[PDB]
Amino acid sequence: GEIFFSRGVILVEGDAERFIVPAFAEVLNIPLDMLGITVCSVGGTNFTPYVKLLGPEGLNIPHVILTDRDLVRRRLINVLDVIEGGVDHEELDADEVIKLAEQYGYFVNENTLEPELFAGGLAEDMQEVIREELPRLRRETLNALQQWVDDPAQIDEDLLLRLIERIGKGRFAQALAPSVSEDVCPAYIRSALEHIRDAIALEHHHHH
Ligand SMILES: [Mg+2]
Ligand SMILES: [Pt+2]
Repeated sequence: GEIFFSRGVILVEGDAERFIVPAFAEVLNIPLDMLGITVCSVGGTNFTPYVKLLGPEGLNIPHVILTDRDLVRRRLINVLDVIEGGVDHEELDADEVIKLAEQYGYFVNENTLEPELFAGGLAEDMQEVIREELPRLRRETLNALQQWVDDPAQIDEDLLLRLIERIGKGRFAQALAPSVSEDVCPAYIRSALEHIRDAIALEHHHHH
């Protein structure tokens, strides 16, 4: 509904990106709402129906994709067949499919979002959210958490994501969003934000 009213669309996998990506946009001084850009969670990893809607045979709306490497090869061939149809992409290896897809604003993260943020400078703020959302954690789990903060290179990823999923991925990301800053922005998110910003700004510039 908002898609039909938007100048651009940022496609993301789930609720964590749905709230974290606009928070990074604001500290990058890229004002998504003022620019008419909507963030849309596809609720999974199937981006193809949305690329069909926004591609040249659909509404022809500038859009970007943020997705996790984890089979990302097939996921990206599925959208490249739409946005670059009908060219064969079957003979490309994964890294070739990935570097082609960046041309269309589709960007892959080599990690998953929350562990990257924990290791990449948001360790202590994520601890405070977890302890506020889960205030009766057993002492063993508190000790492991303090230990990850003291050495974000040593983290139990399964347990971290277990705690975040227990809080709720969307709820957790909203509570974390006020802490994000420009210098801890993951590269794939900065790339996607700049790509969609550039496309919308180029539209305005072409009025002369
Ligand atoms: Mg992601
Ligand atoms: Pt609890």
